[PDB]
Amino acid sequence: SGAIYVGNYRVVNRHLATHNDWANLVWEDSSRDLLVSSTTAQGCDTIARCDCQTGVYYCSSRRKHYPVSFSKPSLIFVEASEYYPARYQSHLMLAVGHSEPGDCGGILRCQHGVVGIVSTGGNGLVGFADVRDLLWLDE
Ligand SMILES: COc1ccccc1CN1C[C@H](C(N)=O)CCC1=O
Ligand SMILES: [Zn+2]
Repeated sequence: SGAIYVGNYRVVNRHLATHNDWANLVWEDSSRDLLVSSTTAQGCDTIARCDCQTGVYYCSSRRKHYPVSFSKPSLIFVEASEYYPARYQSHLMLAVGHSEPGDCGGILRCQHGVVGIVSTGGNGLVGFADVRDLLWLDE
């Protein structure tokens, strides 16, 4: 679990979105595993606007933060789960690191702010759904 709170927006993994997220829907993309909903309280997370390929992510299955090198956002093949059939997920970044399904939502951050959230894993890899291209999250 985990979300990003910026301005009047809440960003979560689309497969973990609640009934309230869907009832206050702003934008969703199944191919990215992202959903954005509106909030009444004002969020104060900072979104990174950069091309960093190093950062730190929170891994709830280890109660630890790990420094990682990650790839640029891209179309990567993601095996079937109970939430999606096997498909290509877009805007995905991989790193060598630990990730279990319950780790989705953990934030990846660089010196400029929030880069994205955990979305995939397995085989000693961890995938992050990038949010750096969503410039409207700041306006
Ligand atoms: C070993 O599987 C994982 C490990 C870490 C995280 C996620 C998975 C598999 N997964 C990824 C899905 C997706 N994003 O397409 C959403 C739900 C899910 O459970
Ligand atoms: Zn950065």
